[PDB]
This record gives sequence, structure tokens and C-alpha cells, in this order.
Amino acid sequence: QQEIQQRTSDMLTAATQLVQDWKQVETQVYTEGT
Amino acid sequence: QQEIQQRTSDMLTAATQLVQDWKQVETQVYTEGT
Amino acid sequence: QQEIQQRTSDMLTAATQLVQDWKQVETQVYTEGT
Amino acid sequence: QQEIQQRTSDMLTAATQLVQDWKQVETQVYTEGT
Amino acid sequence: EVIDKKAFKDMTRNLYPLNPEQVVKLKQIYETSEYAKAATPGTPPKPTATSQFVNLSPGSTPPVIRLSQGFVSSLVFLDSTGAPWPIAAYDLGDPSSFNIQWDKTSNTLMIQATKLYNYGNLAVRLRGLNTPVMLTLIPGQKAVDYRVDLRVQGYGPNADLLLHVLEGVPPPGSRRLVVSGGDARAWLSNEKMYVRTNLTILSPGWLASMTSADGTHAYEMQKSPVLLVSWHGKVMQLKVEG
Amino acid sequence: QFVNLSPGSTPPVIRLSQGFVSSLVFLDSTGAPWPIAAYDLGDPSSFNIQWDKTSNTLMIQATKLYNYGNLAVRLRGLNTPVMLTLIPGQKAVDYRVDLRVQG
Amino acid sequence: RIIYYIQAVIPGRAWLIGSNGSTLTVREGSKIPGYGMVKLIDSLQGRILTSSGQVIKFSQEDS
Amino acid sequence: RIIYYIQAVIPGRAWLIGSNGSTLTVREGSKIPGYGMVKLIDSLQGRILTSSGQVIKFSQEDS
Amino acid sequence: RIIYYIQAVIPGRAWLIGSNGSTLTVREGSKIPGYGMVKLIDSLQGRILTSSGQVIKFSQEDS
Amino acid sequence: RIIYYIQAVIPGRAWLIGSNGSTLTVREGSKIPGYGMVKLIDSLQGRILTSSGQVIKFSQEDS
Repeated sequence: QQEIQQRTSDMLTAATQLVQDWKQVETQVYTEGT
Repeated sequence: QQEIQQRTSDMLTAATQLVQDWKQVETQVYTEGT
Repeated sequence: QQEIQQRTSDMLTAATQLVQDWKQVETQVYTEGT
Repeated sequence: QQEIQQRTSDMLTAATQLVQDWKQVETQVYTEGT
Repeated sequence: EVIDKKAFKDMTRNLYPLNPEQVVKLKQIYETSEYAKAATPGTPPKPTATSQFVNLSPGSTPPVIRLSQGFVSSLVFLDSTGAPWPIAAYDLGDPSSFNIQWDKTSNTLMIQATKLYNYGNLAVRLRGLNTPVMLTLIPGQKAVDYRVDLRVQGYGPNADLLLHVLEGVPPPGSRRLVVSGGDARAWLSNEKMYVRTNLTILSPGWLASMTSADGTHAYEMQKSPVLLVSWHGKVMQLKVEG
Repeated sequence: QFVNLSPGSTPPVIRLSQGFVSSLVFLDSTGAPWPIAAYDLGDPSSFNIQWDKTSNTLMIQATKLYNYGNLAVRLRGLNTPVMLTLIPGQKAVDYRVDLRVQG
Repeated sequence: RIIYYIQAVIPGRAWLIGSNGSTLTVREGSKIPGYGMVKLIDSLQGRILTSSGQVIKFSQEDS
Repeated sequence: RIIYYIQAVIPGRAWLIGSNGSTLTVREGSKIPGYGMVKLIDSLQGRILTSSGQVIKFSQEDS
Repeated sequence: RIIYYIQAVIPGRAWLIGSNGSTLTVREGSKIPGYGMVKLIDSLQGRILTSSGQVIKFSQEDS
Repeated sequence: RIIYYIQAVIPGRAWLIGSNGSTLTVREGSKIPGYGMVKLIDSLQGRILTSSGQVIKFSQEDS
């Protein structure tokens, strides 16, 4: 049952990545013309 | 029986993170237009 | 038995921090507009 | 008996701090405006 | 093949070590500690504002001012006629314990004390007076002076109720009355009662009347238990009692 | 609420919400706006007071959670100061305080 | 009878509003006109105890 | 009988205001007319003993 | 009668707009004519319980 | 009978365009007049079931 850490290690950074990508919210912009 | 401290340690760093968030609060912004 | 000394130490540190917060008092501000 | 010198030292430190406070006396100030 | 499922579950546990219920209760004890560290020392003082007529006698006692911890006290100088009288000069003992924001030509002073139980004195010189004025002040009482109106025995260089009852301020020493079928607030103070409503009275005749900008009616009236009121073609009788 | 300027009158109080705008306005007997001349505040860290220098409204937020404060305002036509006090953290946030004055 | 509503409540002091509009403040040891002796003031839960057997609370519109 | 209330109070000195607007400051051993002497002047809790046994405190309204 | 739709829902308060046009905001303990006493408020799922048992919800077409 | 076509389909929300020219965005649980009730939403393959057994899709030659 020593294989648990191996699936733990493979998934962890992938788990840690998309949260910041989910935290990636960007501002609105506004443009005019003349 | 000794799994408390490792459960405690990361919980404190998690607790230290959130206690910063509720502590700080930014100001307002007053706008004037013409 | 040393937990008494430990709790005394960190309670002392927290108490010093909060009484440092207690002794702060700032000054008034006056604003004049025309 | 052997703890007297320990109980003297904390009694020494704050009292030495204490004698500065009643030594501190500031000066009179004056404001003139028309 | 459920090894990945167990790994996903326990890595969710390791990613988020806190229960959401624990998050809620940690927030609860957080603001509880905030309330504890924002608690008040003892019972709070009573906020009071006072007026006082000062004494220029060479044997009288100078007045004593209660000082609040950090809260501004406004001390306003007026003469015998109550006209404004700005101060030529001012000086305070122990400048660290108190704050001053003094406008250049006002007859007012704003004072913010800093230390908890240390008392001091203040001396001013008036603009139209040779005589200087000295007060004393102690902090940390159970009554805190928001505004002290000081009046000078000497003379300075310089020497209504209908509005109040239309705005909604009853006269002092007045009581309410019971009116049958009428939307009138009635105050009886000095045997000439004041009536506040939206109606136009018809029978006894107004002695003094005010009609507002919004359109309410205030009348003065002698004591009589029966009135006749006309309202837009309707006629009725009102009983006023107590 | 009406502001009573009697010497023994009880000063007004304002319930506050942290991080939220409190709208303090001043009104006279006719209902005209009375412009604000000058003001003074102790403990400026707890309260941010945006104020246009010729306006008559105050849009103030409170920084702390359970720290009551006071406020002083002197008007254009009045030699008498107006003092108020405010307390944060209540069960009803005063979204608007219309201070009706006597004069 | 004049009914008061809780407006401002701190530890120690409390503020009520009279039925005629006369708002006021009170503490633990004081005499309330129209209700007698002020029994207890709680900073939490919005409860004021009286010697008249009355627990003054917030208004329903003020809550 | 002019009634005195406490206007100001420190350890040692005390300040009293009577009914007519007169005010004065009292030490421990002092002559107060109508009341005699002062036995205790408790700076805490706003309580003052008199030689007649009378307990001088603040006003109820001005407390 | 007069029909209320939820517009703002949070844990602790709820904003309800009547079919008459006016609106109100409520807590757990508040009295609403036409429904009685609020029993429970659920922040998710749009569920608010009454003394009459009627579940206050969003509008059916407006959700 | 107005023929409804699928305009935009995501999990949660659905945009269905009728043959009358009007389209509607609806949630999962909503009663469609003239077709009945949509019980499930399948984002794959653009299939929407109704309570009267019919299936809303895109157009055969306009999709």
C-alpha cells in the first residue's frame, strides 16, 4: 500500500495549479471612440 | 496517537493565512466627475 | 510540568503585544474648507 | 531565600524605569495668532 | 483501481485542512477575541454638555474641566450679552497630554486629552480684555464634557417657537391630549395649547397661525373641549380631552 | 432626526457598519441644505471622511469593529459647535442620518 | 403606556427612544421614568431588564 | 438646605457644586457649613463621606 | 392577496419584494402579514420557511 | 405549435429558440408551455427531453 504517495505526488502540483488559475480574475476594460 | 502535531502544524499555517485576511480591510474611494 | 512555563511564556508575549496595542493613542485632526 | 535575588532583579528593572518617569518634565508652550 | 480515488480524497483533505464548520467557528471566536480586545475599561462615562458663567472675582475658584481619553471637547467663549469673543492668546501646561486645534479668529477651542490620569492647567488672554483667564482640568471622571459654554461677566467688543412646533419640537412643560377622530398632535403648556395637523380649523378663529412650506398647519388655541372642523366640503365635530 | 441644541440636550448617536458608507446630511428648518464649514475628528485611523470642501454631506466608513468615536462640526452661520458620537457594530446600519437643526 | 426601543447598546450603557420621540440613555444603576428601577443591561442579545418586569428589546422594524 | 453634588474628584482634593451655583474644593480636614467636616473622600467610585454621616455623590442625571 | 419574491438572500437576512411593489428585508425572527412567522431561512436552494408552512421562493419564470 | 430549437446549451442553463422568433434562457426545472416539463439537460449531443416525450435539438439543415 506504498503506492499511495506516488499518486499523491503526481496529482499535487496539478491540484495546486488550477486554484491560482481559478484565482486568476481580471479587470474589466472600457473603450470609447470619436 | 502522534498524528496530532502534523495535523496541527499545517492547520496553523492555514490559520495564520486566514487570520491575515480578516485582519486587513482597505479604504474606500471617492470620485468626482465633470 | 513545563507546559505551565510554556503557556506562561507565550501568554506573556501575547500580553505584551496587546498592551503595546493598548498604549497607542493618536491625535485629533482638523479640516477647514472654503 | 535563594529566590530573593531573582525577585530583586525584576523589582530592580521596573523601579529603575519608574524613576525616569517622574524625572521627565516638559516645558510650557505658547501660541499666538491674529 | 480506487487508489486514485482514495488519493484524491485524502489530497483534498491535505489541501484543505479546515472544516467549513471549523472556518465558521474560527471566524466566530475571531470576532469574539476582537470584541474582548475592543471591550471597554469599566463602565462608560455619561456624556454631558454644560454651560457655565465664569468668575472674574479676585477671590473666586477657577472652573475644573473633565478630560476624556482622546475625545474632543469644545469650549466656547461668549461675553455677558452672549456675543462671540475670540481669544487673543492661549497657552497650556504639559503640552504632551493634550491636543489643540485652534482656528485663527474663532471664539472656540477644541481639546483632545491623551494621558489617562494626569491633570493640568490652561491660561488664555481675551482679545478685548486685559484680564487673563485660567482654568484647570482633570481627566478620567465618570462624566465627560462634550461642550462647555463659558460666559464672561465682563462685556466683550460686541453687545421661533412657531418654527419649533412646525418642525416638531413641542414646548417644554407640555403634555399630550386625546382628540377623537382628529389627526392633530396637541400640546398644552401654558393654557394656550398648540395644535399641529394638516387641517384648516373653522369655528373658534385662529389667534396665531402658521402654514408650512410642505403644507402643514400649526395653530394656537384657548381651552375648549368641542371644535368644529371643515375638511374639503366635509363638516365634523372633534372632542379634545385628557 | 432632529438635533436639539439645548445645553442639557442628549447628543446624537450613529450606528455604523465597518467598510460601509454612512451618509450624514445636514438640514435646516426650511429643508434647505446647510453647508458644512469645518470639522474635527479624533482617532483618524478608525474613520475615513471624504468631504468636498464646499459640500454639505459626509460619506464616512468605519475601519475598526467595536471602537466608538465622536465627531465635531462647525457650520458657516453658527458659532455653536455640533457634537455627535458614533458606535460601530449594531443590528441595524444607519444608511442615512438626516440631521435636522433648529435654526 | 410609553414603550422604548433599543437603538444603541454598549457594555455598561444603553440608548432607548421614547414613544414621544424623546430618546435617552441609561445604565445599570438608574431610575427609568415610567418603569422604575433599571434591573439589568446586556450588551449581547438586545435585552434590558426592568423592575417593572419588562425586557426592552429592539424594535421589529429596527432589527 | 443647599445640596452639594460632586463636580470633580481626585485623590486628596474634592470639588462640590451646590444648588445656587456656588462651588468649592474640600480637603480631608475642612469645614463645610451645614455638614461639618469630611471623614472620607473616596476618589474611586465617586463617593464622599461627611462628618454628619452623609454620602455625597454625583447627580443621577449628571453621573 | 400579496405575493413576495426573494431578491437578495444571505445567511441572516433576506430581501423580499411584494407583488404590490413595495419591499422589505427580514431576519429569522420577524413577522410578515399574510404568511405569519418565519420558521427557517436556507441561503442555498432558495428555501425560506413560514409559520403557515409556505416555502418562500423565487419567481418561477424569474430565477 | 411553435417549434423550439436549441440556441445555446451549457450545463445549468439552456437557450432555446422557438419558431415564433423569440428565444428563452431557462434553468433545468422549468415548465415550457405547449411542450410541458424538461426534466434533464444533456450538454452532449444537444438533446433536451420534455414531459410529453418530445426531444428538442438543433435544426437538421441549419446548425
